[PDB]
Amino acid sequence: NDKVRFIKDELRLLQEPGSYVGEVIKIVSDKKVLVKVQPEGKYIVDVAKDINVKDLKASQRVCLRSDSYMLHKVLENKADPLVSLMMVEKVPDSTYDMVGGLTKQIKEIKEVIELPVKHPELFESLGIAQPKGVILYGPPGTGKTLLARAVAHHTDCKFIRVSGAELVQKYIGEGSRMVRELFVMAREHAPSIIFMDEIDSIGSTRVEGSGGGDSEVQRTMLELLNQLDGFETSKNIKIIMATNRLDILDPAL
Amino acid sequence: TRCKLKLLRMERIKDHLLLEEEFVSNSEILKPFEKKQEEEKKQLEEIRGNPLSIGTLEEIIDDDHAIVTSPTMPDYYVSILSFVDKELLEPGCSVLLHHKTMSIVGVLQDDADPMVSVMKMDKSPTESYSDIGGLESQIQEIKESVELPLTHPELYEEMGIKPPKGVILYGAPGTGKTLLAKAVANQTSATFLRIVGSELIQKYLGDGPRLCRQIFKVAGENAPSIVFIDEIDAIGTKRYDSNSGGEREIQRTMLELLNQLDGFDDRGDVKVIMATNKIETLDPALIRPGRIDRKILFENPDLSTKKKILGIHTSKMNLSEDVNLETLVTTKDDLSGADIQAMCTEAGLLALRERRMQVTAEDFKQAKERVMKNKVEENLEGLYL
Amino acid sequence: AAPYAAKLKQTENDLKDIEARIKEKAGVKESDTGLAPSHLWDIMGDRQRLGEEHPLQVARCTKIIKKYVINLKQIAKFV
Amino acid sequence: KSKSSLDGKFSLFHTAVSVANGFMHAGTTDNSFIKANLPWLGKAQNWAKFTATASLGVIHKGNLLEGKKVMAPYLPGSRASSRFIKGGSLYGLGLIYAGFGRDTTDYLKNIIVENSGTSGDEDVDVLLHGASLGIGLAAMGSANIEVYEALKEVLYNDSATSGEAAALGMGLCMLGTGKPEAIHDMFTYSQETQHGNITRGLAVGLALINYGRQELADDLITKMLASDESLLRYGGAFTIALAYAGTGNNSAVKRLLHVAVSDSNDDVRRAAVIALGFVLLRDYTTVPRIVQLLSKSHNAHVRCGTAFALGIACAGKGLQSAIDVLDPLTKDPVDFVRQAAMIALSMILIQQTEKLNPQVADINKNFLSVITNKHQEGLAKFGACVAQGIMNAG
Amino acid sequence: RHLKRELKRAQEEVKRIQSVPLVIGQFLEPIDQNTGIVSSTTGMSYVVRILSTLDRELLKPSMSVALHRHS
Amino acid sequence: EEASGKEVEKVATAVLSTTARAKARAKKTKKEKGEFYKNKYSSKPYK
Amino acid sequence: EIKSEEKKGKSSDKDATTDGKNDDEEEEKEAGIVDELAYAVLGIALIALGEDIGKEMSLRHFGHLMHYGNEHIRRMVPLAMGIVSVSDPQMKVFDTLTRFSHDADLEVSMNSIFAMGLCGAGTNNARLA
Amino acid sequence: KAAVVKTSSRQTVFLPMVGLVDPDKLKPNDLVGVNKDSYLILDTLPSEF
Ligand SMILES: Nc1ncnc2c1ncn2[C@@H]1O[C@H](COP(=O)(O)OP(=O)(O)NP(=O)(O)O)[C@@H](O)[C@H]1O
Ligand SMILES: Nc1ncnc2c1ncn2[C@@H]1O[C@H](COP(=O)(O)OP(=O)(O)NP(=O)(O)O)[C@@H](O)[C@H]1O
Ligand SMILES: [Mg+2]
Ligand SMILES: [Mg+2]
Repeated sequence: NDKVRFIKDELRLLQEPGSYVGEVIKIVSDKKVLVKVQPEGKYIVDVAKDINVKDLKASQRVCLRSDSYMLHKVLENKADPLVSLMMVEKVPDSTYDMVGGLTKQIKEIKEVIELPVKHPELFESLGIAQPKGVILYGPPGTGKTLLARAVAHHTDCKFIRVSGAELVQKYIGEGSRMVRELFVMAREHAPSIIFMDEIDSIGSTRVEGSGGGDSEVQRTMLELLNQLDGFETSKNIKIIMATNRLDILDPAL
Repeated sequence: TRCKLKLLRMERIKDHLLLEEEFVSNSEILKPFEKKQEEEKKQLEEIRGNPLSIGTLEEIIDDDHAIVTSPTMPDYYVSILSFVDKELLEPGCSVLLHHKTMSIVGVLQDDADPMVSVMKMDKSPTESYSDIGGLESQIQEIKESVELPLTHPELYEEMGIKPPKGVILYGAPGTGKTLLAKAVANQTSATFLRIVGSELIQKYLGDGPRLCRQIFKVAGENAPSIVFIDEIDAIGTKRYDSNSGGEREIQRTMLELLNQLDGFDDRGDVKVIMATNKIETLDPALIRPGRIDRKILFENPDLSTKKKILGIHTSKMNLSEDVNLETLVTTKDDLSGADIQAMCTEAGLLALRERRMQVTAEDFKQAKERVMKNKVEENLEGLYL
Repeated sequence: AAPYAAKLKQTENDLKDIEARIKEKAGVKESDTGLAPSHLWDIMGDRQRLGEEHPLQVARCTKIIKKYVINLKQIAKFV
Repeated sequence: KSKSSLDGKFSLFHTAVSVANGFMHAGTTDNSFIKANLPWLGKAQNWAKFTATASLGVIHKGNLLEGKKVMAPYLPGSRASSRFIKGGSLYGLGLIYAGFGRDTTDYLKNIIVENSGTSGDEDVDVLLHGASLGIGLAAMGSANIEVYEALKEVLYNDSATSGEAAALGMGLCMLGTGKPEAIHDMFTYSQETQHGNITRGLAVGLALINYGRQELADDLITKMLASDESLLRYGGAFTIALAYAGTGNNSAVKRLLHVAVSDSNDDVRRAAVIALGFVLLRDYTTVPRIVQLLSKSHNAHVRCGTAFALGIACAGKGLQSAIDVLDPLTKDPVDFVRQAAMIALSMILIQQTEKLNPQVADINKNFLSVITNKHQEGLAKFGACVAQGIMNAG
Repeated sequence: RHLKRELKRAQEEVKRIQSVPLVIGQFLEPIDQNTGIVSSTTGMSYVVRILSTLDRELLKPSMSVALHRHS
Repeated sequence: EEASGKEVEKVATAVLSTTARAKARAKKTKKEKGEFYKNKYSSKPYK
Repeated sequence: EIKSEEKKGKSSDKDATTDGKNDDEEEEKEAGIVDELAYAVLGIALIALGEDIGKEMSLRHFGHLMHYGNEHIRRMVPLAMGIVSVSDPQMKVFDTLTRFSHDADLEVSMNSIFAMGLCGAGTNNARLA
Repeated sequence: KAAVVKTSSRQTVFLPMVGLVDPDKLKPNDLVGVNKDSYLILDTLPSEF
């Protein structure tokens, strides 16, 4: 008796066409919220009756109906490409003794990475403040990659490989500004090690040139690390870069 | 000390009282709507209803019609229907449309956008003046051009010469250019708008000039004013894709800024400060030379400059007071204040390796040698013949 | 000293409360224009609303042919 | 409550207040309600105004002598302002005079013969609808053949809405006689009529006339269930209930459950549950255990008739088991299933003291909150006003 | 026995919806085990019901997916 | 009381409860500072 | 004549609200200057919700809050205030406000001339205004 | 006989060649009118370059 109800009930749910997904930008004084419907433009559209405007906050991703666009339920988990990337990459199982030798580098790297996350206060007291990041370079085949992943196990953070330009992403909007948007997403999804691999061998002509919109998008990201200082003060976002050579890298770094 | 306490006691009788007053006053006996509201309300709903499509207002034609663009691609010759008067509207504003029939049912949005958020800064900057140590003379050049005419145009009138307008800050990383601009503005206590250039350029078509025009409008209203456009050098002659494009949208945004610079209204009472590497990164076009007037070439710190800048840094490193301020200056090689930042960081870096429990006189001295060594190593010996 | 030291801690909880209560002030009330002598406008507005002569799309002639070829801004062509 | 919350211009609301209140003041004359709710009263229109005059007769039940006197200005002759007044007074008279005196039946009998022509005039259709319910009530259990003949002439005229009233009116007058000639004519006519209201009326009348008719209704039940019309099957179901009343019969009960499972249409499934409550009226012990299954039914209609059947069975002394089945039903989303649970609940605990039973307390306070919500549909509040009205009526 | 026939018929109904015509989309990430978010071929982000007894082990890794067109 | 009588009663308390605390507190402080469900029917006779 | 009694009752009440703050911040401690400035703005809003009529009387005394108390800051905060009080009824708020605004002129008062003339140009709502 | 139109509605439609409109008159990259509901080649249009 109970089983047949469930089968029927599912069918009745599916009927509803569309159904969408926005993000509350702000709350307004007539008891409506300005939603950015994520593929579409902006719309100003009321809250559901059930939830009051006090419950909602700035930048809350929400679900939406499609027959009136009135809000449905708040999303339990933020919709962002970054989340999916973590899933795939998986929790680091690599450890220091996977790679033997190169002993100097192994000891050293614990100091640079492990401590600003775990004890930001201790790393500051003995030393001063915190890094702006770490750039890894050396012979390919050193297993620099294997070192970054090994530390990441012991640190116990979300090791999200973002390899390459995010012009590859084209899921919603242009991929250009998704580069820039990385800061925002890393903050929400902390603790995070952003492992920015990108050799910057997309053209030597624009490494040495003034030309290059790839260079511009790259640049706007670097500035966010020092304007917003979200990552610096409460360190839990390490900005780990890796390039094959120190000398083919963009000179704003 | 004592005075702080006073302020806390006053707050704990102020906020508690306030909360209770609100409840009684707004509603209960008095009533929150008191009849008049109820009337406006019934009318408003009719004219409205959800959803409501936010809009962008292109031009007003006095005849109760307007030309609007919505999210959707075609434009609309729409009627204004009641609410906001034509006067109280500003073209270039984001406006409220009723979705079924697109008519201007009001305004409340007022360029609801992150750009507006970043640009506005009504208070004066965090930097107070010549806290910064050295390049005194340099900073007392930027004050002659900017500050001095806003505080007193009298002197300029009496000479028979237009006040200078504009300065262009140019040169080199490490001299804390950006900082000097904030410093001069604070003294003036000019409403000091600030914006990043990267925001004004984007892939999407025609949004760029809207934003750019707006900067100029906001500034003129709130004159006396300073507009600090940071990372104008960003835009340059970067051209997304060298097959084609970057010669359409980018070009259009540059144009707008300049067309409003002198403007249809006289904004000589809007100074501009452009922080940039060089004007040769940009396609040169900065219009009216005497309208950007004096240009400021940053020299790097010299010997006397870096004493003062040093003094701040060494106070952070624990017990480095032991090593006389002067003799620290002497023993190292002449370097820029930036390289002091590198050196100060080197002291703490060495203290971390050592597990030096408290920073010492021995650390600060060791720090000099490793920092100086880094810079020489990095240099390439091509051999002076 | 100590009786007013612990007020610092207390005040901040109270400031928080004022911030959430902002939204409470603003209510469900209109903050939009539509009152005064423009409340006379809304009775008339209602009648004009039912009238259909607006919105109309903006198009433009690209060829006069002895009809007209319009080109719409969504890039649709019509005679 | 009625004036403050429930709006009088809206017709569905006004019916709910009129019915709840009619009962509140029933069994003694009261004009208190007219006076209190006077502005409210002027708002009325259409069928809200018919119910407004008929409300008066529910109130004025008993005090037989002064029953006619109060209704005096509203009768035809003395009223021709409004046809809803003219018609709803005759229904109204018949309420007071339900099962009482036959001096009243006589008067109404005259009015029927006058209008048994064209009911095509607009006033006449309304008038004659009330007259027809009216005279049936007045003549209850008389077995006056004169009445029965009069309401045949309305049927054959094929009056739009009065055809239904007439058909019902026959079965109320000739209550429990199982006169075969009456049975034959009704059953046959119901096929011819294509309009559903007239058809429903005759289906249900066939059941009424076979009250306590026992195993001599068996001829009828086979035809009605086998009839291909859903309408006759719906009335078929209540033939069994009324004949086989009181003593459970095992035959009767198997038949009812079998029909409910097998017969797909949704009104018809509803008719069997309500119907079971009659057969097992004095043996209502095992009844919740049966209808336990029937609550869970997807069908909204089956859940409704489930709520009512329980109502009907234990309408006397309160039984705690029924209250449990009825709690989920109140919170079931379908609106009318809500309305069913509320009505059903107050019947079970009729006039039990609140102090004596804590449950009585919680249940009233739920009806009042519903009306306070505007979020709860028109129907749901319709249910709530009426139901409270039962709890503390007269 | 009566409820067995309903059950059986109830599954048949769902098969029509499951059947062609269909449209391809790409399952993104979950928001919840039994409700997820997808992107269509048409760039539209739809929050959609995960019908009962379907793939889960692999569904959550960004993977290509079908969507009933009208639902 | 039914729904009508309740609505007045409830709003009526709420005004007074807020209004007392909004004034009483500030004045006062500175004034100074300066079952048998089963139980059938008792077997006792009653008239 | 009967009317006068009510009207008075109100108008003084409005004024006295602002006066007690003024007497505190100016006579007593400099700490309270900041606490009454912070309290004042939220107190206009309360009165605006409670009465349309109450708002107008309080607005005038509000610009006088500045001059009588002698706030720390004669630069930023008056200018900000005055922009809001163009929209509102009364412009006698401006006359009291200005005596505080004097400062070192042609900074504050460079803004002042620029604001007033623009808004008069803007909407000639009255010659009186 | 058959026609591939690429519409100005940004769609691509394979339509039965209307027999009234001659196979001769038609050619590749003729500009043509097309009925707005049901897509059929309604008429021919002076070409624009
Ligand atoms: N220390 C090591 N011991 C054993 N095998 C190693 C070691 N380092 C690297 N390898 C192997 O060599 C392969 C190539 O090295 P890779 O992992 O690409 O290194 P990398 O130095 O991070 N490179 P790149 O980022 O391209 O400059 C690995 O996939 C391992 O199989
Ligand atoms: N007179 C000065 N004012 C400010 N900072 C100075 C001064 N002289 C030297 N400095 C040093 O420069 C540091 C800050 O410079 P910085 O912010 O890196 O540069 P910029 O010239 O604005 N360049 P960019 O990195 O291209 O934005 C200070 O922390 C000092 O160590
Ligand atoms: Mg690698
Ligand atoms: Mg800088």
